[PDB]
Amino acid sequence: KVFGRCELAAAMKRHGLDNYRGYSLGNWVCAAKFESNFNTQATNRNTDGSTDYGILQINSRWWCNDGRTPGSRNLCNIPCSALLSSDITASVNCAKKIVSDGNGMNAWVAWRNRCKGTDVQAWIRGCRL
Ligand SMILES: [Cl-]
Ligand SMILES: [Cl-]
Ligand code: NA
Ligand SMILES: [Xe]
Ligand SMILES: [Xe]
Ligand SMILES: [Xe]
Repeated sequence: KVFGRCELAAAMKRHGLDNYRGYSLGNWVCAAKFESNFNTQATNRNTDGSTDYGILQINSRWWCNDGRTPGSRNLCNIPCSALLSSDITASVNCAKKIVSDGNGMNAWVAWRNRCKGTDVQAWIRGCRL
């Protein structure tokens, strides 16, 4: 499923991401934009063999199981395919664990390089939330 900008903002807010760990909603929407362009079915193969899944491109190296990432972990205790669902519950719950890991949203390199420090509020402007 490809979410609309404001549609995703609303879904993320309902799931408790707005200001989670101190990160305003705009930060999450901005991260999703550059990680997946709002597409829940987005996937990407990393150089080390791991794969990124979903709207927040969560990696199989530590967070989910895809059965093809040697020596990896599944800290979110979920099959990576769950991160591709039209229902973002799994992605949100796992994202909450990731952002609480110690480095905040810097865990998402795209957020650090393209969202961090910018006017992320623009990503939710005009949205009825
Ligand atoms: Cl594996
Ligand atoms: Cl932080
Ligand atoms: Na894994
Ligand atoms: Xe992929
Ligand atoms: Xe998400
Ligand atoms: Xe909403």
